[PDB]
Amino acid sequence: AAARERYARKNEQNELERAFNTIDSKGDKKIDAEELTELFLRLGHKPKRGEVEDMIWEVDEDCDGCISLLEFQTLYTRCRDDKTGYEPRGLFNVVEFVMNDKNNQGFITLEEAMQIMYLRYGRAELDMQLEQVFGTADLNSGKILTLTEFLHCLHTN
Amino acid sequence: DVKRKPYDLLDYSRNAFDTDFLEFNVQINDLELQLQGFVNASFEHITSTEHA
Repeated sequence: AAARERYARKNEQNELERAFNTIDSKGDKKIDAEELTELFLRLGHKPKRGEVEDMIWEVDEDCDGCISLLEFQTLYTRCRDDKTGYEPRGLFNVVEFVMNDKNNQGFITLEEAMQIMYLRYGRAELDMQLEQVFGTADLNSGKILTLTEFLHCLHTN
Repeated sequence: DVKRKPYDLLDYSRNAFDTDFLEFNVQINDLELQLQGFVNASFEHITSTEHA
């Protein structure tokens, strides 16, 4: 039943290390939205014009001030622990894409990992999110992933 | 259970075994951690240095 999280997390720590390294523009423990924007330039896309505060309105309220690695490792817990009760999913999903991005462009056919540790279920869990044809699914980027997850968070609301 | 499934393994004409294999991969690691506990668990009291 709950065997899924273990061998996810134990290997996940090491990629979390250089994920937080290569994400950070200055390579430090502090995290700001300037680091976010310069990382979005490293992805080469154009972030939307409310992305500076898109992780702070309903979700980043209990704490205060500028965030850092303390806040980062706090909010990195905030994903696997929570339940079908609707979660603060603000800044994580780009990082999830980034560590799942091991071709510097996006990825193919690896989201079923992110649903199998989510749940053992048929293709329904996939079909609500995308329509991965098993032969060739699609080529992905941060835009598609973030828009689909945000739309599904809004849809389940 | 893996070696009783109807599809031919060499054929990519099914492409549904990619969930069977990724279910197999979790109880293999479960088997791993069980054996790790086995080593940790049969040495709690040993009669001799030499036998153990």
